[PDB]
Amino acid sequence: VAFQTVKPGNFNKDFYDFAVSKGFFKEGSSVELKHFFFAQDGNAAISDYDYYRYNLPTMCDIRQLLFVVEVVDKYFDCYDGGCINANQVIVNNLDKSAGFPFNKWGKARLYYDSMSYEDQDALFAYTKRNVIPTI
RNA sequence: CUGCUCCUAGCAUGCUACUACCGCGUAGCAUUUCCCAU
Repeated sequence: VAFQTVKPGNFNKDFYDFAVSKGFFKEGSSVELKHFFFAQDGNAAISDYDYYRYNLPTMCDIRQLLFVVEVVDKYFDCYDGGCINANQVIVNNLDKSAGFPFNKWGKARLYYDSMSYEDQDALFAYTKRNVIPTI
């Protein structure tokens, strides 16, 4: 089992000297430090995942829920959506990660380039008729 | 991961201005040559 940790930050003295020279950080002044790089020990990833225990099953009054969703639909009446093709897509910052499988071999740019437009069109059409669980 | 902004570099396009040459087109001015047999 892995045990991930978060190492502290790095200090930058010369700015601190330049600031304290101009009369800063004196006692009683209405300004100080309340933002730091907090350190994290070992078993912290699990103890953070444990906060999901606050999710509980819950019913909702179906009648007023239907009415409220009707009104909220009435809110969003000034836009437009629809299916597009792989050519019309726009992607920003492709050089970033991609999941559990696939994070070992390049980044999203690799898979984006490696597949033609017909590959993406077929993949999109496939999901409209199946279910693909992921991690 | 989405949105916003800065900066830099490159490209490409569009548009504007300037410079040169060209030819055209027009106008003006002026000249140079001047012709013969089967």
